[PDB]
Amino acid sequence: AEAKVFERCELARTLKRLGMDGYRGISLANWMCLAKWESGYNTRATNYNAGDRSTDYGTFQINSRYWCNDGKTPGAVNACHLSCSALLQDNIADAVACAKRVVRDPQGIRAWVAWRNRCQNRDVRQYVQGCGV
Ligand code: NA
Ligand code: NA
Ligand code: NA
Repeated sequence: AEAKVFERCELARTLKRLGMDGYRGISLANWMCLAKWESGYNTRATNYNAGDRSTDYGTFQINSRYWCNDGKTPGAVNACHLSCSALLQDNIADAVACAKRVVRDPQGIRAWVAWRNRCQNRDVRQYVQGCGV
């Protein structure tokens, strides 16, 4: 869909408001670094994985095969109990709640490869600097 992209500090603030800072021991800077490499802060971001017909959705690019139902991913399991479309709305409440569910599993935030490659073990302070959070 046409993009609906937050501004770095507005998302930082919203995520903070929604209880993301420190959630599961994950700092806001880390959630910001994730959203950045994942969707570029684009809440409408979708990405089709031709390998298993799955698609990644919204800000956190959550996968339809395990987390949200998109009604088009064969053999999917809906762990968040949400429609993937719910993860593509300007209001990121449902999205944040699913992201929380995702990092509650054993691998936490390491479930996202991009986070592992871009954010993990690296200085991420740049992501929240200036935001007043
Ligand atoms: Na602005
Ligand atoms: Na502006
Ligand atoms: Na605001």
